[PDB]
Amino acid sequence: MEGRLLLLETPGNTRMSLAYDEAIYRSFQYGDKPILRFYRHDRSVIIGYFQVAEEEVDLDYMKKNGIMLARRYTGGGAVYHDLGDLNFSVVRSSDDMDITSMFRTMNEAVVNSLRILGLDARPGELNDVSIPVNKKTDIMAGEKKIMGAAGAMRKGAKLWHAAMLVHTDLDMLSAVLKRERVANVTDFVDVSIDEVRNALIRGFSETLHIDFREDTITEKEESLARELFDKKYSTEEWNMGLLR
Repeated sequence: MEGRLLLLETPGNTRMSLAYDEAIYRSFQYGDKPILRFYRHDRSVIIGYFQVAEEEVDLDYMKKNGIMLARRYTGGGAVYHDLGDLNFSVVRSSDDMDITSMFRTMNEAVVNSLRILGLDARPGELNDVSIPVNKKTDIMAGEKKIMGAAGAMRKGAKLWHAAMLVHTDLDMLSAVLKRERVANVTDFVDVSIDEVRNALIRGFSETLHIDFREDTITEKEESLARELFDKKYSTEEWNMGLLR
């Protein structure tokens, strides 16, 4: 089976990057080719859909440090991204609403990918959605979280997306989110972000049985993305939850 590998990123605009994920997920039709997207953001805090920003992040210190606030479409908690974090998202056809198995399946593909790099990791084991590390959506190199993920599901389609800490600033990450339990892939093995990407293309290909081939977004996906940015992701009402 053939998939679309999208190397699509706007690191200088996190809000547009998130628009892209929502656009690709929302224009997907059951039966389409599965999509693996790789991207980075520059200094950004991304809060979950249901989160109150001021409760989750130090907004004053974000301004001061030129950190972008963005709200994403999925749930889950707040995360700091910079160019040392590799993001990737998967949108595929879905026959069920089994979100637990989606995470488990994607986590397996991650674990297999990291093995290629010589890094031993496992999905966390705890069901407690509010803890910093060791959740079933986290990937743990032993005691250290090296990756988090969130997901959404609807009739016909499912979205999973992750941020892996490759060479992120772990001190800013802790300061922004209002440290001892996170680590970088490079804390373990000497790899570049491109070697990590390549390991993940291979691990997801082998694990999911998909031949991912480089592709670009369609005009329909683009246009939806631009529309979502224009009407939603670029606004303060969306990002900060302001009413009017």
